Amino acid sequence: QRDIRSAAERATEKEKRAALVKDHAVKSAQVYARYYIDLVESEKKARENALKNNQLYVPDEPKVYLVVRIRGIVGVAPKVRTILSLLRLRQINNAVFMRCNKATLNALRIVDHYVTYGEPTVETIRNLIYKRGFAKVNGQRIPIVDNNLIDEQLSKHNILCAEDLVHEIFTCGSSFKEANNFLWPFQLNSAALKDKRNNFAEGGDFGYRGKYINEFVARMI
Amino acid sequence: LPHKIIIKKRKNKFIRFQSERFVRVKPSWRKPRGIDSPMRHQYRGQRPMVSIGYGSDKETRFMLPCGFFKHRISTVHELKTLFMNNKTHAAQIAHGVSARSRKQILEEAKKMGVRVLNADAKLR
Amino acid sequence: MMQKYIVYGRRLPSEKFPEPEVFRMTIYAPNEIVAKSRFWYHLKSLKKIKRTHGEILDCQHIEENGDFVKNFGVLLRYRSRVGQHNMYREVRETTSARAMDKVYSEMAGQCRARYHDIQIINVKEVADEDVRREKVAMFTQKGVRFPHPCPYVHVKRAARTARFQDRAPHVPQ
Amino acid sequence: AKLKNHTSKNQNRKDHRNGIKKPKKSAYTSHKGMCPKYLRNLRRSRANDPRQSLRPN
Amino acid sequence: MGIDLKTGIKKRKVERKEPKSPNPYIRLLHNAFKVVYENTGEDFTKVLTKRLCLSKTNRPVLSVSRLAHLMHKREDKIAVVASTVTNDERLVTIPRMTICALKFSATARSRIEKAGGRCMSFDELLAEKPTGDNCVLLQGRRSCRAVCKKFGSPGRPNSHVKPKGEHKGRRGARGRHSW
Amino acid sequence: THSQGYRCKTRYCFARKFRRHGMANLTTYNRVYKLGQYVNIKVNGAYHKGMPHRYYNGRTGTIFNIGPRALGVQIQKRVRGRIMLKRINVRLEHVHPSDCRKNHLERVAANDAARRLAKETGQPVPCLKRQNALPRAAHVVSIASAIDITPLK
RNA sequence: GGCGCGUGGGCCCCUCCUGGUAAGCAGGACGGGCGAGGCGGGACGAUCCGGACGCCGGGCCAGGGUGCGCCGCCGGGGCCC
Ligand SMILES: [Mg+2]
Ligand SMILES: [Mg+2]
Ligand SMILES: [Mg+2]
Ligand SMILES: [Mg+2]
Ligand SMILES: [Mg+2]
Ligand SMILES: [Mg+2]
Ligand SMILES: [Mg+2]
Ligand SMILES: [Mg+2]
Ligand code: NA
Repeated sequence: QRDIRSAAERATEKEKRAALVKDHAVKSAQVYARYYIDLVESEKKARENALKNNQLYVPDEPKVYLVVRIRGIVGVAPKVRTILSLLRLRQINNAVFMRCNKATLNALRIVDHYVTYGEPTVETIRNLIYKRGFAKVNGQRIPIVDNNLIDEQLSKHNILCAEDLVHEIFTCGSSFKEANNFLWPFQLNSAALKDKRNNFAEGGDFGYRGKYINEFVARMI
Repeated sequence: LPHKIIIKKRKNKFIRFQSERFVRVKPSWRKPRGIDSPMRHQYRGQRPMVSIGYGSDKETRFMLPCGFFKHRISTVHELKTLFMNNKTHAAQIAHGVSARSRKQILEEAKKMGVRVLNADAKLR
Repeated sequence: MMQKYIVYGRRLPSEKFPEPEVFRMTIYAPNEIVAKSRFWYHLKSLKKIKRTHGEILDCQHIEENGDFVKNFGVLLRYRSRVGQHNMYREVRETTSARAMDKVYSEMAGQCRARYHDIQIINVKEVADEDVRREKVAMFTQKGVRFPHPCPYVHVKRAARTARFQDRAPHVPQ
Repeated sequence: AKLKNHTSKNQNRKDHRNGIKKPKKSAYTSHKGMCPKYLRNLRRSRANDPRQSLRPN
Repeated sequence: MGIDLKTGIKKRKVERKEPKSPNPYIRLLHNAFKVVYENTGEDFTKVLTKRLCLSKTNRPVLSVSRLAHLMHKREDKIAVVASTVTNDERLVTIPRMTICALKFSATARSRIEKAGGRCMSFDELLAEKPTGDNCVLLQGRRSCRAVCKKFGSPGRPNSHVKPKGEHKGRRGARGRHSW
Repeated sequence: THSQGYRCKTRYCFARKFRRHGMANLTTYNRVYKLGQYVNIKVNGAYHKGMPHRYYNGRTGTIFNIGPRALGVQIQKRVRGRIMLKRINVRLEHVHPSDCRKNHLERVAANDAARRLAKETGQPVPCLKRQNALPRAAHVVSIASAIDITPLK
């Protein structure tokens, strides 16, 4: 890419863009804090109102999972190897985000005994991105330390700072694919297990954990 | 000139396998190549194997403990030419130069402010 | 360490069954993942509904009080190495969740049966006048007394830190 | 002295090593075994079409 | 350590990046055009540098008659060839044209000088039109070598190539049922 | 032994179906085929001329040749680590038209129709992309539940 | 696409088979391993359980264990030649 404008014009436009990004960041942070609080309160109110009327309130199903690889690379069957390659889980103790459909769920079930997964919270997502966040730019692994990089690479999808990225991941918005692939897979610290050989349901370790993924990973960030 | 601290990743030399049990086998390094060789497999008790990775930081590679770079000379002309960067390079007189030539070379070097590593040799 | 859960479940509505019947069960488990697993385990066998054809409407944790002591009767079936057997047991505890722990430990120690080898049929609270087992009965009476069953344990426990002592300690009783 | 007669143990792995090669994109349009009367008519119709005939002038 | 890198990934490829010839003229030209491309990103220059890196077997010669036939609708443009231009005696008369080549035969050079044409060097092309404005890039036929026509298996039913030596028998050389 | 005659191991795949013996219905002769059409291969064991090999039973291919009495069908066959294009001649009793594209054709027709409809009225165009089953949404259910218990052995 | 080397005695594990009373016997099949894979554990083993390797400092921890040899433990329930 070749730029025609002089150095001073670039400097001035860069400063203008930075100011715009800062303002957007402040506004979005306030808005999203309000949104999270409101979500929790509305769910509680729905539960109470339904309860008075001899009815059960069934909440929404999880839309995004957090899956982490817990088994190594020696002696792996071919189909499992392919599926794990397509999730970008090529090393032990790596982690990624994943949208939920029947297409993705069936593949996850096939690779079950190599991973553990569940539904994350906003706090987990924010900690992961702030402390272990790196960007894939032209095939390089670039650290994320400020909102300028996010704005430069993801502006065309209305993503201008860390708050928008967190919100897009949590809500599984219309730009989940680009935002998710913009992130390099997380390289976490070593994992504390109970028994790598068996499913979480029967006291083991692999498979579906639900909300306990949050503590399991909080130990690792 | 000031420089970084010199680190040597290994202090001892790499000795050839089994050279302590036979006089006919010299200690100079050779790569082990047997089908059953235990040093090729690198079992826990064997001696270390040569590899890239032991390499020195290239900022201080070839630097003598005094902090200079070595330059071997044998004539007074060789000294005068190619010693304008006297900051980092020191002179070493070759083995075969005689005592008269050594006297002349030392006088010239002292005039030019160039360091000589083997200045005391052949002085009895 | 068990909890007690109430789980609601239903088969997904179809075109010929717009509003399927709902089922409720009581489950004792160490967490809610295990609770839902056991719920589906029983629903598949008793009502021919698999996890894939149904949905779970609510898994609500319920905490008891735990002040006084009650007598619990537990009816169960377990599989051994030679088939299956029914069994009635009596336990004395402060909560029904604590009684299940005692029952599971006794089954593990005496019969060698693990969690997934046992099916709890019913758990009820029994009055002091209709106890069936002799140990619980002898502990339901009034003014019951006995000496300390293992006072050597206190002396043994203190010797781990004080290795060498100037006399052999006595065991007070 | 008898040796092995047969094994296919390693053959599927060797096949997938460089992928399974697809055929060329010209093998789908060859005239290798087409009906001659159809082929002759196709030749004459093209040659008499002014907009697609390669005859000079 | 401890990573899987051989599941959806292929082996690296090897391509030429330097001319490989001892001739200093070709090194100078390649470096100059690489600099020009670095500072402009133009496609003409990129293809030119790539062509200047090719080996001799991949740079067939071009005739004056072929050049004339290729400039029928573009007589005012400049023909650029990264090879030598030879003569064609079969052509009695040649038009007027501008050609830039690595080399010219003495006869081709003289024929072009007559008829009012102009023979240009890559140095002058760099001096005047570094980005190839009003220029056409041409090459010869890469499959014209006699070696190229003997690749394959002569004895198979579906090949259309001849054997390499001299053969005097009949077994397998007189139809599909000669074996 | 191990012999590999042309029709080895065909005891079940070439037999007629139960209560479906005898001559074929006449629809198998008066349906129309065109070049480039997808067809299925199913061997009929009552007709012994133009019969394909057992390998081609249950494969799909395209028509490359329309003949006076037989069709030419192209089929992809895997041989070791490679795919070969095989061209075979089949008589009409062993070939049926294939519905492997019907879903795509109907999708294209519906997409075009819906695109036309909303434009005339100006209504917004819906999403014309298939979706893999998404997770269920929030809702409220009523309780008239039946207590479920575990039976004795 | 061109040119070219080595190889053409294999063996073991999982699950599925055939001959044989059986065999650390002989013969086949999908996947993996040793061959050609260092390191920790299984007392001891080419293949088992983990983990697949440039030279170093720090942290976390898989598999397996925590009387003494020999780095590392306690608490609770039941049984007990
Ligand atoms: Mg295993
Ligand atoms: Mg050294
Ligand atoms: Mg053989
Ligand atoms: Mg041999
Ligand atoms: Mg054997
Ligand atoms: Mg060998
Ligand atoms: Mg290996
Ligand atoms: Mg110790
Ligand atoms: Na070992």
